[PDB]
Parts: sequence; structure tokens; C-alpha cells
Amino acid sequence: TLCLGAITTLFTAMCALTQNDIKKIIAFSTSSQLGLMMVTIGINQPYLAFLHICTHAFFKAMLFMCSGSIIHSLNDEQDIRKMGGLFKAMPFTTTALIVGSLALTGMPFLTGFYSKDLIIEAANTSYTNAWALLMTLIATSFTAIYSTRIIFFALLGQPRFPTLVNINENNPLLINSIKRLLIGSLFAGYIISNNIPPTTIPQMTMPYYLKTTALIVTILGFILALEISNMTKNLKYHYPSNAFKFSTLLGYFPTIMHRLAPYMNLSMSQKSASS
Amino acid sequence: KRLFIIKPSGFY
Amino acid sequence: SGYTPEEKLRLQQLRELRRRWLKDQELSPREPVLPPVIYKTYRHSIFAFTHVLIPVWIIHYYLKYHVTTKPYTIVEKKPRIFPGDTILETGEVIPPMKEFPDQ
Amino acid sequence: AHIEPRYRQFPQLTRSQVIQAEFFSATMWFWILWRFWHDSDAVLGHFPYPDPSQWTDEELGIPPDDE
Amino acid sequence: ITKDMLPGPYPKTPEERAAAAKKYNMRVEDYEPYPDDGTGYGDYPKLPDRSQQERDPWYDWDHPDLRLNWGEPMHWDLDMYIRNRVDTSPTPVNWNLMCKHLFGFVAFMLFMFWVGETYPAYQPVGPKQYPYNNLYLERGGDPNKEPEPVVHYEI
Amino acid sequence: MLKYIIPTIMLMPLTWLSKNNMIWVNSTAHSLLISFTSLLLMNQFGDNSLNFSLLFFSDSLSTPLLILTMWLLPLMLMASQHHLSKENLTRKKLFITMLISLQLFLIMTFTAMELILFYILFEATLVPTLIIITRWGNQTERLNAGLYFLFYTLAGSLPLLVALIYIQNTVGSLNFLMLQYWVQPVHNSWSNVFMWLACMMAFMVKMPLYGLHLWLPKAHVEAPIAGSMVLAAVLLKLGGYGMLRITLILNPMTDFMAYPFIMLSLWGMIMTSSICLRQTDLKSLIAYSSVSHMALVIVAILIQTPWSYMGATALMIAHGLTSSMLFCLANSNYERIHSRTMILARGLQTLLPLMATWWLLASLTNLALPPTINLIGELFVVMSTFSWSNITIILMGVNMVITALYSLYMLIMTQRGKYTYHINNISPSFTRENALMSLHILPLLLLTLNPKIILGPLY
Amino acid sequence: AWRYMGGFANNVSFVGALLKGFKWGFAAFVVAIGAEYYLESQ
Amino acid sequence: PKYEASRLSSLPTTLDPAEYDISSETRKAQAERLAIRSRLKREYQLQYYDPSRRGVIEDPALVRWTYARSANIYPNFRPNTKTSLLGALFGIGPLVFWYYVFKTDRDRKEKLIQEGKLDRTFNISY
Amino acid sequence: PLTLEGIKDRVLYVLKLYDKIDPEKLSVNSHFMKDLGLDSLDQVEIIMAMEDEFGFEIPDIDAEKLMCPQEIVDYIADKKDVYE
Amino acid sequence: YLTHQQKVLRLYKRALRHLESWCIHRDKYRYFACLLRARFDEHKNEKDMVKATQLLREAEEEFWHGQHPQPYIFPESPGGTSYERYECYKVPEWCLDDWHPSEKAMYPDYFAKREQWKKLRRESWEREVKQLQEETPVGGPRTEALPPARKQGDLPPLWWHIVTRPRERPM
Amino acid sequence: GAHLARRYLGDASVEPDPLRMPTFPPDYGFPERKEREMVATQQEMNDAQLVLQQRDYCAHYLIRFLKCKRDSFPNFLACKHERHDWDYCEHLDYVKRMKEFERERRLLQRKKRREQREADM
Amino acid sequence: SWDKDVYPEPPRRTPAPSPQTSLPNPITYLTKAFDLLVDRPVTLVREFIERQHAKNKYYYYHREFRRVPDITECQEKDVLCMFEAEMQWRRDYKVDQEIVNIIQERLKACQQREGESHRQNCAKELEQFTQVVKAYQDRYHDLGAHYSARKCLAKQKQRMLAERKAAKEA
Ligand SMILES: CCCCCCCCCCCCO[C@@H]1O[C@H](CO)[C@@H](O[C@H]2O[C@H](CO)[C@@H](O)[C@H](O)[C@H]2O)[C@H](O)[C@H]1O
Ligand SMILES: CCCCCCCCCCCCO[C@@H]1O[C@H](CO)[C@@H](O[C@H]2O[C@H](CO)[C@@H](O)[C@H](O)[C@H]2O)[C@H](O)[C@H]1O
Ligand SMILES: CCCCCCCCCCCCO[C@@H]1O[C@H](CO)[C@@H](O[C@H]2O[C@H](CO)[C@@H](O)[C@H](O)[C@H]2O)[C@H](O)[C@H]1O
Ligand SMILES: CCCCCCCCCCCCO[C@@H]1O[C@H](CO)[C@@H](O[C@H]2O[C@H](CO)[C@@H](O)[C@H](O)[C@H]2O)[C@H](O)[C@H]1O
Ligand SMILES: *C(=O)CCCCCCCCCCCCC
Repeated sequence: TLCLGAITTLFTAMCALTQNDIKKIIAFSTSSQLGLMMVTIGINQPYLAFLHICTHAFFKAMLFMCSGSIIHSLNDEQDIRKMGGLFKAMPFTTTALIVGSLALTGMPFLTGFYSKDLIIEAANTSYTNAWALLMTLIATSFTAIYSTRIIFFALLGQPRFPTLVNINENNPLLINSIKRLLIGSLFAGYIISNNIPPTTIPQMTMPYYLKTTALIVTILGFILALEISNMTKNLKYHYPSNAFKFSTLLGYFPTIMHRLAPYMNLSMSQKSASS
Repeated sequence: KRLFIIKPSGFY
Repeated sequence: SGYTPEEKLRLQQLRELRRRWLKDQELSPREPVLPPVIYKTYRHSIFAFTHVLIPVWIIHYYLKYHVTTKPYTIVEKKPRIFPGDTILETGEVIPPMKEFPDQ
Repeated sequence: AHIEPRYRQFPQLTRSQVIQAEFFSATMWFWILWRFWHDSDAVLGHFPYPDPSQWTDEELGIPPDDE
Repeated sequence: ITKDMLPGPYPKTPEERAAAAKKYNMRVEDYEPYPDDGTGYGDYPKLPDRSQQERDPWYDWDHPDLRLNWGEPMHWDLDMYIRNRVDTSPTPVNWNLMCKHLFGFVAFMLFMFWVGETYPAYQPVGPKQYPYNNLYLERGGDPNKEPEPVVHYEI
Repeated sequence: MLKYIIPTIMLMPLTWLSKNNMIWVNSTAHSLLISFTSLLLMNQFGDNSLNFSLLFFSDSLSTPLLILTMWLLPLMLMASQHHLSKENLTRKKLFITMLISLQLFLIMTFTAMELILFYILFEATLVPTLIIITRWGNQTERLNAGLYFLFYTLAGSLPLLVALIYIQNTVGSLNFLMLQYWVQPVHNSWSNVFMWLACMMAFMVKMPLYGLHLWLPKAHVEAPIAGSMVLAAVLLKLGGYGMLRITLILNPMTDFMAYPFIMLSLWGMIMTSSICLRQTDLKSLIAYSSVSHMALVIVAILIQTPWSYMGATALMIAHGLTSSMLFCLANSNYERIHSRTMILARGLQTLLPLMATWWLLASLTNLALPPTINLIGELFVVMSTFSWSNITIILMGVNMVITALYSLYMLIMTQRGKYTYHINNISPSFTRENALMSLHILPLLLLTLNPKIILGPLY
Repeated sequence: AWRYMGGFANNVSFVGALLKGFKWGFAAFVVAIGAEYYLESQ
Repeated sequence: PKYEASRLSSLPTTLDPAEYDISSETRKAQAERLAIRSRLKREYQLQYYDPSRRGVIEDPALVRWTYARSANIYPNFRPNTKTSLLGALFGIGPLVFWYYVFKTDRDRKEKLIQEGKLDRTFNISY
Repeated sequence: PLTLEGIKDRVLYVLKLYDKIDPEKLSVNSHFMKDLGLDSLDQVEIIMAMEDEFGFEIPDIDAEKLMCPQEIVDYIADKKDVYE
Repeated sequence: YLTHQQKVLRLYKRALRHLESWCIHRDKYRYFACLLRARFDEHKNEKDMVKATQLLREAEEEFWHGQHPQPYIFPESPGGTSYERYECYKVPEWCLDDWHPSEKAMYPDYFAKREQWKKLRRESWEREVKQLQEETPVGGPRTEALPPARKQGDLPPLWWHIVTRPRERPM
Repeated sequence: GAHLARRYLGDASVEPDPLRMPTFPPDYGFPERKEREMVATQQEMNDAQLVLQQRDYCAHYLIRFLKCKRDSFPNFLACKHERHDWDYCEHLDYVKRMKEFERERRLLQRKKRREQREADM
Repeated sequence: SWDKDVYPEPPRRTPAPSPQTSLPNPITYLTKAFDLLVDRPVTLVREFIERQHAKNKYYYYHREFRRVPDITECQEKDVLCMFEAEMQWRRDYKVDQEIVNIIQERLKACQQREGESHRQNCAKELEQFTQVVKAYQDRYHDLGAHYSARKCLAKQKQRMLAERKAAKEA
């Protein structure tokens, strides 16, 4: 389970780096976060895996709700390349989207910090597969990058959406529902962590560089993400690499597996079994 | 305005 | 590479009919001709009564007088007992722990 | 509706959405700062981490070579 | 449908081929039956092994969901080539390259996980110590057989 | 059983002496009353079976099959009365008479104490069934389907007759209660190998076993709806019921004689399930689905464990209602578009919303969604075959995946997508059709609340 | 041109976006800890 | 880097060298294809648009397809070296393969049970 | 909620922001080639501007036929079921 | 079925849309859109059609190498996120013929006007068939094109399923 | 990390095996080595229903904390002092395990050193 | 309501409330509200129903099956004796299934009741479960779907023959 979770969290975070559909980026975010839970199972921390389930429910549900708010305002547009310039046009969805992204990336003392950071320390100081540990830390950096990608392309810069402006997030059903999850995305982790009874002996003694690894790699992820995002504004035209194509097309797994396996099975059915 | 919605019969 | 005059004429004629058809989808004023905080608490008062109080009465009656009258149907984890606790059933007093080494 | 679409222009905004959005953004930062003030150890370290190289051979029970 | 409009045996003469092409609403230059082995295709046309997803989506098909026209010959494996099933569309990356990169990625990761098990990470600490003979009774130990003592010391 | 045989017989004078326009009303009403009284057979004991007389007995195996049989008759009259509307009065009554006579043979077949009596009634069901297919089937190929059905059965059942008579000479009795006490072990020999095959092949052909199944897709594509319902619901189970009884006297030879038939079933179910993914005719697809489900029953019967026998019984009842539903659903489309081609009429959920719900519910039971009795039966078989050999779970698991794929494929293709533009006669679902669908699914789902009554003697 | 004019002319930077609400969050925080220092001092 | 087509990834039409080298003989063939398609389109539309029609427009192409995919196979089947070897390879072979898998597994299990080395401590359901 | 006049205004609005068209010699019936003196590459760019304006694609087979503003207005009104 | 001009103009539109997918930002896209337009303009007046075909073939190979693996798609275009989304709500108009009389009674005005359209369709059909007969060559039509109505009071042949098709947003 | 580089790249013979340590007698070099005291009795831990992995040499602090939590309900911000006492005890426990590792490492380095001394004659 | 010896339970030890806070316990007030709003009305309805029942007291009985000769005392092929011996064996088999169920129920209740101390405090229940399962397995396991007293007796004799053989060589 440790190695299954590690390849999952790394591979799906890599896929999210180049997705353009907003719902797909957040979908790959879930797969990456699920892989982290599977890593927590692997290092024998079931109650930490359970805590992440509870904290993740708040900000992940908000992120989809915020994306639905944007999609609705742009007449069912889901491509981030056609968003932009929404930071002031949709102030409340912006606030929720920023809070949700900060909770996902483990900003200290938001709901996501009370699970993920404990998970990273537990993994860092455990007797564990060294490769799985590295894949998990890199995936934590990639979380910062693809969260930056949503904020940068959806909210900042200049509008890239059509000319008839129909932006409107002033429905009380929309505001109130997101509001409650915003409050949860700030305090739920703190409230839960302070009320559950201890069932393990949490590891609290470690070197400084194992205690802050989650925060550092996340910050480096944000900085590196900003370099990439700003380079898209330079008047330079770039050819794609194999790594870019591999990330965009999801490692070719759906392309190969969803064509080959159905073909082989469906061909066996008619040619050999039936006829 | 309001437009007629074509639906299959729901009576039966 | 534009419409031929015959293509243009056909599109114009279908366009006239299509717009007439779409207009005829508008409902007339009478259609559909149909056959023959105090409030807020009351709305929430009736809901609490019918969806919480009535169900809990039924569940409590069912648990108390049918389920808990059979062995092992409801099994509780026995309460934790700590040094210095007093027991209600017996009145027994649990002794305290030793004196801790200073730390 | 009470919000009318605009053409090639910044949209109409209500005061409620702007004020509410700022209050919750300000709430986020107060919470972080307030938590960081009182619980900075949760981010930086709870206890000191010792240097094992500075433990004497006497307290670790390491006899001299010729013992 | 008369019997002259139904599939027949594999065509031998050129006149049969012309008759079969007409029955299937094809040009005789396009008509081509499946090779005459024992399989049992008869004279049914062999059409390109292409998914319906590859057909033009803007043309006004009689069956838009299937992208078929009434009366046109159906591929033998049409039910396998509906848009819900097997796609054969051109890919931006060559098929063989995609297989190389996917397998290479998976094979590399499996190797590293095996490497990471052989050289695990761990902290420089001794074993965790437990009282009462390593919790002999708490772990279900037999209370009638005295356990071999486990003694822990201060440091 | 006379309290069921005689009122079943009385259905025939009732149909022939009814007013011309009341033949469907009268036969349907009174066969529902007979179905109601059949619930008295639930007087079952923990140790002894319900032994009525020298001729007939009921136990926990035959009782659920009896209730399914008597329930199906009114459902078959409901399903048939529309496509038979043009038929002249005398031939309508002859059709109903064949259905009634089929029920009479079936209820006697499932309660016959003596195995040779079971044989004769087991064989008698062929006659009306063959008449229904060949006389009232729609297409030219019903004549061939009649022949394949007739001669596949007799090729196996005639050797069974010789074996049964041989057993009576050797043992002195074929009474099933007697055999329970006088059974002697079957020793290894070439004579006993062929006695085993004679005792089993007839039931295998009816189930049908993979390799002897080719008659069944033929029979279904040509039969009228009532023929398909009784074929799928009950007539296939004559083989299972027969196997469950006769295996008593075949031990311990079944230990090794079952191997080839377990391999055919275990591999057969994956082949037939895969075949369903490519079927173009809706009736043929449902027919191949039956072969796959009944392959589980053969395995369960052959490995002879309490869990496998309980699962076999539940599967037989659950499949009976589900497959009968699916044929009725497919027929209701046929009565509108007059074609069995699955891809002809698509997107029917847009035009027939409530009929699409019945389609969804039938598909979900076909893929064995928990806690339906379809799943209970399948699960109990999977549990017992795992002990028989842990490797079977791979084959069992793969079949579960393929079963879901073809069940939902059938639902997606016919109910979802875009409707076919030129098919403009999809008239709203009739009350009769909706009632027919609900009279299948409702008892099926109600049985989930008290599954013990369909679990058989081993419960 | 409309995308670079009017209410769209000036958008925040990424760091400016993350710091939305920091000013008042800091103002409230400073008042809160000053009050806490007072209550403890008494 | 040239495009390499595969069974499950066709050559793009714009990279097909036969797409550009178009002769008068190839334009003649394309015209004849469009005539067949147009003739069938007209035949369909005359029934599809007929206000008095209610039912299904029977499509002989669909009937031919369903007929070919079933009834037409055995008449055009020939027992020869190909179908016999495919018939044997995927007809008898899997049964023999699975027979040995399960038979070997069950012999091993039965030998351990008789010798008392298979753990069946709590096994009382079967 | 589009109207026929609303579609016409936006179609002409886009064309008045195209530097290759004189805004004073443009009417709903101006032919892009025979009147405004544009070429087919210019026409392809106009269609792309309309696609962005109204947020939907116009297929190449239909796009190549739209050779005046009115034809574009008629094409858009048809796709969107605009009758007033 | 595509001329050389049609092939070139399709590649230009297709290449610009993939360029826009790479550039994202409007000012950046405008810059490279003009550079790409210049490349098409240099060979605008090529006369040697063999050279023109070679230029088109090489350009297509260039497009294939440089295409975006995940280009932008309008939501309701084929392959888009809203494509076919509302097909489940589209109900054919013939379904109203099966409505129960009480259902029809709720819209007396709509169904009175519906009967006028059905009358118009009925009285127009014979002339539509005749017009197609007398305008179709002996060997049947050679193209899918249909003609307009010629006289006054006539309707274009085969108009019903175009005029009465479901609305794009039918609910 | 650091120790891992030494063991895997450097000389594994002078590095502790975390899965086998200790390999020297507890009293080797430690005249009068005291026993680890245990405050909580087996019955107290059993009644408190501590998770087995929590029934270590710091259980008395965990038991004191758990009692405070139940008594201070609904004030979930109390028991900070008791929680720190249990956390601090576990820190001291962890440091003792670091000392065992360091002690084992230095003994192995001494063993190797003596063997160089012995075989260099 | 049930026999406490068959379904045993340790004496329950509940600690007394010992608050260390000035805040009120919300559970204490909800408990009072639940007792007043839910329990008391429920109790009143039940007491009305129990009064009606007390007016119509009647009884049912647990059927007693006299012992009859077992399959060991039946002559070969004597169906009349075999039938009575077989039915008795089937009744005992059903009873032995429920005895295993009672022991399994005891084991499952102990596991939940003892919480995190269950591995130590449930040894007696685990031992009893192990023994009854062994005894049950000896009697009935491997008989097949067509089981009987005859097959059960044959299995027992095979086990007896193995036990004698080992004892001799010892
Ligand atoms: C337990 C404590 C939790 C923390 C509580 C903190 C409460 C703080 C409430 C602050 C309310 C501020 O409310 C909001 O502030 C921003 C400040 O940019 C104002 O925004 C202001 O600047 C922007 C441009 O920068 C312009 O629109 C304008 O100059 C002005 O509105 C909003 O008009 C006002 O609605
Ligand atoms: C933290 C990340 C951990 C996972 C990192 C995994 C990376 C491992 C990648 C291994 C797969 C590389 O596989 C290899 O790729 C190169 C470059 O395309 C291919 O190279 C080949 O393809 C290219 C492109 O057609 C051509 O230059 C030429 O045909 C040839 O060089 C090899 O045929 C292939 O074997
Ligand atoms: C001593 C041995 C002989 C024993 C005979 C015992 C029964 C004698 C019955 C004599 C009366 C039979 O009745 C005769 O048959 C049927 C049923 O009634 C009637 O005709 C029937 O037509 C149709 C059915 O076909 C129905 O509407 C209805 O059943 C009846 O009207 C005849 O109009 C009547 O003349
Ligand atoms: C193994 C136990 C069961 C074995 C049962 C085998 C017994 C024979 C069963 C079928 C009997 C049908 O009897 C006869 O069979 C042949 C084909 O087989 C049918 O004929 C059918 O197939 C043949 C051969 O492809 C065609 O030439 C013919 O056009 C077609 O109608 C006859 O129309 C039917 O009258
Ligand atoms: C020291 O306390 C341990 C810190 C963990 C370092 C892990 C290094 C991961 C590098 C890749 C692993 C390759 C497989 C051996």
C-alpha cells in the first residue's frame, strides 16, 4: 500500500500540471490526495489517514463548488485558458478559491495542515521505503504547482472570456453554501484535532530538516510555479517536449489501455466465442 | 416569454 | 465560395418557416389552462415534529422494548476507568497512581 | 435581475459580495497569525533535537579501548 | 427484404462481385469481400477498420449518434466501433512511442521501489521499549507459562 | 397436491366455457387465485419434508419452484393477450390450453415422489412447449428451433430412461424418500461412468451446459413471449431440479466425473458473458445471459456443499424472475418496432420514462446488485467454489465484471443516447405493460426481506 | 483592447492575491494580542 | 519524425500522401460515391418526410448486417487447416488448461488435508 | 437572450473594430470580397472573430459560405433559435 | 471533395486555433497570429501548382508536429464539454400526438395552432414530391442539395423536419 | 539521513542494524545499570483501555491526560499542561532510544578498532 | 428477558461524574430533555399496551422431542427405524449450529465490550469458541450437501479407527 499510494500521488499530480479543464485539474488533485491517504495507510498511521479524509472533505468540496461558480458565470466554459481576470469580478469565489488552495497546499493552521503535515512528519521519520518517501515529497511540491496554475490562469491577468459579460455570484444559495465550507476550511481541522482522543504516540522529536520538509517543498513549489506561469507571457514560441506530452495525455494510459483492452476483449467475443 | 415544452405523454 | 442563388432562396424560405414555428411555441396568457419569522419557526416546527420527534419516538420504543430485550443486540464498549474514579454501581474507589518521579 | 450584463466592461458588483469576501479573507489571515503566535512550535519544532556526537563516552557506557 | 437482398456466399466470378456490390450499395471498385477461408463472412463487404468517432461530426447523418446514413453498408464490427467503445482516431503521439514511454515509466518505478525496500530510510534510534516483559500478557500471552524475562535499563 | 392439480385442470373448462370476450379476464383472475393458494406449501419443517401421499411430496426445494411456476401463468396470459388479439377465438383458447397444460405438468414434475413419474412429466412438458414455439412463433426458423429443442432433449433423456429403469431393477425402488435411505456408493467402473452420464446429461442439456446450449438461443429468438417466459423462468430449472435430486445416488463418483463439466461451466460462463457484449439481437443477448447464469448453478450443484446448494436454489428463483422480466421488456419494444435488433431503437428513456425505470431495475438485478436475491445466490456460489479451489475466484470475478458490462451495455444502447429519428410510433406504455413489469420486480425485491424461503432444503 | 481597459486594467499579482485581507487581519490580530497582554498583565 | 499508423491509431487524413495526388479518375470515383449516397438519401427522405407514415423505415443495410452476423455464417463455413486449428486452439485448449490448474490445486490441497498440514482450525462453513 | 437586432449590432460591432474594413462603407449587405475587397484568408479571420464573439464554432463547410454581415446574422439566429 | 483552396483555408483556421491554445494570452496570440499570417502570405501568389501542393503537404507535416495535444474546444463543439448535453431534453414533435385529451386541454391555443401546421404540411406534401420528381435527372439525384419552392404558395421540398426540429435549449 | 549515507555508502560494519540492535550486553561498560521504572500498573492501563502501543513507560502521563480531557468536557482547550507532560515524557523516551543507537554505534567502532589492533601484529 | 447464564455479562462499572470545569455539560441537559421528551411519552404508550396484554394472558410452549434410537441401532435398510433416527440426527444438527452461534455471539460481544483490552480479557471466550468449533467440525464438516446420519457415523468410525491405530503404536 505504501508503494501503491506513492506512485499514485506522484503520477496524478504530474498529470494535473498540464491539464486545462478546471474540473480535471481538481479531479487529478483528488487522485493525488487519495494516494497520500494510501501512503498514510502504508506507514501504519490509520488514524492520520482518517483525519485527512475528514479535513480533505471540506476544502476539496469547496474547490469544486468554486469552480462550478466560475463555470456557471462563463456559460459552461471549463477551460482555464478562457478564464482570467476574475479576481475582482468574482470577489467571493476568489476568496473561497484562495482559501481552498491554501488549505490543500498545507498552509499552516488551515484545515489541511492538521492532517497533511502530521502525515509528512510521520512518513519522514518512519522505517519506510526510501523511494516511496521521495515520490511523496515531490508530489507535495507538485500540489503547490497545480494549485498555483488554477489561481494564476483563472483569477489573475486579463479576461480571456467572451465579450458579453454575464458574471454574477450574488445568489444567497451560492454564497451561503460556499461560506459554510469556507468556515470549515479554516477551523474544522483545528476543532477536530483538539477533540479526538489520542490512539497513537505521535512522533514529535526529529531534526529541523525533517520537521519543516513539507513547508519548504511546498514553498519551493509555489516559487517554481510562478516562474513557469510568468514565462507564458513572454513573446517566445516553444515546441513541446516528451515530458509535456506525457503529462498532458496522462501517461498515455487511457489512450493505450482504453483502446487495446476493449479491442482485444470485444474481438474475442465475436470472432472466436460467438462465431 | 414562456415557451411550450415538448414532452412525451405523462398521463399513462 | 458563397451561397448559390438557389441555396440562398431555399435558406430564406426555411428561415421564414422556422421563425414562424418558433413563435408558435410561445404560450398564450391563459395557458396552462389548469384544472381546479413566525411562519419560519412554524415551518421548522412542523418539520422537527414529524421528521425528528416522531421517528425518535418510534426508534426509542423499538430499541427499548424489542431490541434491548434480546441478548447482545446493543453492546457498549465498557466505560474507561481512571485512577481516582468512583464507581456508581458499587461505590468502589479506584486508588491513585504512584507518585511520579519528578520530570 | 438586479445585475444587468455589460458588454466588454467590468461587471456590476454589489456591496454585500465585496464586504463578505474581504471579511472572510481577513478572517483567514487573523487566524493564521493568531495560531502562529501561540502555536509556532507546531510549525518549527516542539522539542530540541540533540547532537549525538556531544554525548560523552562515560554516559553511554563506552569502555576505554584497553578494557 | 427478398432473398436476393440478403447476404450470400463468397463471390467467385466477376459477375457475382458486381451483383454483390450492387446489393450492398457500393461501387464495384470499392466492394471487397473478406478472404474466402472457413470463417463464414460470405460476400459481406470488408470495410475500413475505423471507429465511428473518426467520421465527420458536422455532416448531417441520418443517425447522428452512430454517424451512419440510412442504407449505407455497416462495418461487420460496427457494434465494436460505436463511439462508446473502440476508438481508432489518430493520436498526436505515435502509438509505438506511447507504449515505449508508458512501459518505460512503469518499469523504472517498479525498479526503484524494489531498490527503496533494499535500502530503507529510518531514524537513528533503538527499538521501542515496553514494560512487563514486552507486554506479554496484554498481547494475549498464555498466563500459565512464565515468559522469558525482557529487562530494560536506563541510559 | 390435488388441491393444486384439480383447480389447474379446471382452468381449461373455464377458458372454453367463458364468454368470447372474457377469456383473458377469467383465465387471468383464477390463475392468480391458484397462485395465492400455492403459498400454503410453505408449511416446511426443519427435519422432514412435506410428504402428501404416495405420489407427491414437497420440500424446501420444490416449494419455491412451485410458487414461481404458478405465479408465471397469469403473467404469461398478460404478456400474450396483445399479440394474439387478431387470432380467432378457438385458436386463442387452444393457446391458453397449452399454457395451462404446461403448468399442470410442471407442478406434478416438481412434486413427483418417484423418479420415473418425474421423468414422464419432465418429458411431457416438451409437447406443449414445442407446440407453442412452432405454432405461434412468428418467423420461418421456428420450425428448425422446434426440432433442435425436441431432439437435443430426447438425445439425452432417452439414456436417462434406461438408467432410471436400471436403478429400479438394482435398488428395487425409485421413490426419492426410499433412495435417501437405500442409497449405496457408486464404485469406479466403466459401467458406472456411463450410468453417471446417463443420469446427468439430460439435465445438462436442459440447463443448458456450455457446449449443449446452442438450442436455447434458437428457441428464444423464435418463441412467442409466453414461450420465452416459461422457457427461461421454469423449463431451464427442470435440469437444475433434476440434478439436485439425482446427485444423491451418484456419490462418490461425482468427485471426479464432475471435473469436465465444471471446466465447461467455469470457462463457459466467461465465454457466454463475453458473447453477450457482441450480440445484435436483444432476445439472443438475454438468452446467452441465461447460459452464463445457469453455468453457475451447474458448478454449484456439482461441488455439492450446503452453501453451494443454497446458492443454487436462490439463483434459480432469482434468475427465473429476472430473465422473464428482461424478455417481457424486450417484447414490449418489439410490439412497437417489430424488430429484435438492439441498435434499431435507441434513446427510449426520452420517450418512455417509466419503462426505462423497469429497464434499470431489471438490469441491476441481472448484474446482481446487493442485497437482491440475485446477488445472494451468486455470492453463496462464489463462497463455496472458493473453498473448492481458491483459483476459481479469478474466473468468478472476471464474469462479474463482464456481466456488469453487458447488462449496462444493453441498458445504455436501448434507453440512452439519441432517439432514432424515423421511429415515430413509440406510443406510451400501456397499463398492462407496466403492471406486467411490476409483477416481476416487486416479488423479486420483496424476497430480499425474507430470503430463507428461497434457499432450499440445506437452509 | 477592452480586455486591457477600465475595470480590467489593473489586476493584482500572485503575491497580491494571497495577501487579500492581510491588512485587516493584521489590524485585528494586533488588537487581539494587545488585549491579551493586558488581561494577563492584570 | 514520420507518423506511424497502428490498428488503433489511424493515419491522419492530412498526412495521407494519396489525399493530395488526386487524378481525374479519382475525382470520377468520388463523384460516383456521392451519387450512391445522394440516391439513398433521397429514398430515405421521401419516407422520412411523408406526413402519412407512422412506424419504422426498414433499412435493408441494417437487416443485412444482423443477418450476416448470425444466420449467414455456417453456410459459408469450410472446415480447413485454419478454422480447425483455431477451433481446437480456443475450443478444447482452455478446458484442458483449466482442468490441470484446478486438478493440480485440488490434489495438493487434498494431500495436505489427509496429512493434517492444512490449517482448517475454524473452517466449518462450506 | 439574443435578439435579431442584438445579433446584428454585435456582428457589425466586431467588423467596425477590424482595421481592414472602412467603417463608413460597411452595411449589413456588404459583400466581403465584391464590395469591401477582402480575400479568403481575411474571411476566415472574420469567421473566427464571430466564433469568439458568440462563443461557438462555425464549421468550415458552413463558414466558407458566409460572405456578408447579414448572412452571418442569419446563420447565428438559426443556430440559436432566435426569431425576434 | 475538397479543393486546394479549401484545404489551405482549413489549415489556416486550424493552425491559428492551435496557436491560440499555445499562446493563451491575447497580446501574445496577436503577435504570433500575425507572424503566421505572413507565412501564408509569402506563398499566396504561387502559380506552379505542384509547388503549391508541396507547400501544403509540408505545412500539414509542420502542423502535426506542432499541434497542441489538448487544444481548446468550444463547449458545444464535437468533443467539447457541453456537446450533446441537451439531447436528452430534445423530444420530437410527433410525441404530442399521443398526449391524453386532458393533457392537450391544458394548452388549447398551442394545439389549435399545431393543427394549422399539420394542415399546412398535409396540403403541401404532394406538390413537394412532384417538384422533386420533375427536377431530378433520370438516374436519381447526384448531390444532396435540395431546391427552393418555385411558385408562390409552395413550400421548399422536404421542409418539415428542418422547420419543426427541437430547440437547442428545449427546457 | 546522515547515518544512512554512512551505512549504505560507507562501512556498514560500524553502523547499527536497526532490526537487530542491541548486539552488546546491556551492562557491558555500565557498572550498576538501573532498571527502567514503571509507574502505571498493568491493571490501571487495562482499565484505562489504552491502545497497546500506548502502554509504554510514559503511560502514567497519558492516563492523567485522558482523565483531564473527560473531566474538562466541553472545554476542549484545557489539559494543555497534562498533554505537554505526556508529550515531554515521550520526547525523553525517544532521546533514550537515540542514546541506545549512539551507544551501539560507538561500541561497534570500538570492536572494529580493537580488531585492527589485534590483527596488526 | 433472557437467561444471563447462557448470555453472560460482567457486572458493569460506571465512573461517577467528576467535572473539572465551570462550563455546563451539554450532554447532561440533552439527556434530561431526551428523558422528558422521548422516554416518558414512549413509556406511557408501552404501559397502556402492557395493560391490554395483561387482560388476555395466554401461553405457548417449547416443543419437547423424546429421544429415539439413533442410526447405530438401526438394521441395514430398515427405513422405519432409519427415518426416525435420521430425523433426530437432523434436529440435533440444527441445534448444534445454534450452539456454535451462541458461542460466536459471546465472543463477538466480549470483543466489543472489552475495547482495546480485548486481546487479553476475552481469552476464556476465545478458548470456548475454539473447542466448540473443533467439536462441530469433527461431527459435521465434509459430509456434503447430501449429508445424513449414515455419513456422519461413517466419518466418526473413520476417525475412531485412526485414533485407535495411533494409540496402538505408542
Ligand atoms: C476574530 C477576528 C477575525 C478577523 C476579523 C477582521 C474583520 C475585518 C473587516 C474589514 C472589512 C473591510 O471591508 C472591505 O475592505 C476593503 C479594503 O481593501 C475595501 O476595499 C477598498 O479598496 C479597494 C481597492 O483596493 C476599493 O474597492 C476601495 O478603495 C475600497 O472598497 C472594501 O470596500 C471593504 O468592503
Ligand atoms: C520522478 C520521475 C520518475 C519517473 C521518470 C521515468 C522516466 C523514464 C523514461 C523511460 C522511457 C524512455 O524511452 C525511450 O524514449 C526515447 C525518446 O523518445 C526513445 O527514443 C526514440 O524515440 C525518439 C522519438 O521518436 C526518436 O529520437 C528516436 O526514434 C529514438 O531516439 C526510445 O525509443 C525509448 O526507449
Ligand atoms: C350423459 C353424457 C353427456 C353429458 C353432457 C353434460 C353437459 C351437456 C351440456 C349441454 C349444453 C351445452 O351448451 C351448448 O354449448 C355451449 C356452451 O353452453 C353454447 O355456446 C357457447 O358459445 C361460446 C363459447 O363457444 C360462449 O358464448 C358460451 O360458452 C356459449 O354461448 C351453446 O350455445 C350451447 O348450446
Ligand atoms: C448431443 C446431444 C444432442 C444432439 C442433438 C442432435 C440431433 C439433431 C438436431 C437437429 C435436427 C434438425 O434436423 C435437420 O437438421 C438440419 C441442420 O442440422 C436442418 O437444416 C438446416 O441446416 C442445414 C445445414 O446447414 C441447411 O442445409 C439447411 O438449409 C437448414 O435448414 C434441417 O432443416 C433439419 O430438418
Ligand atoms: C534521515 O533521518 C532520513 C531522511 C530520509 C531521506 C530519504 C532519501 C530519498 C532519496 C531517493 C530514494 C532511492 C531509493 C534507495
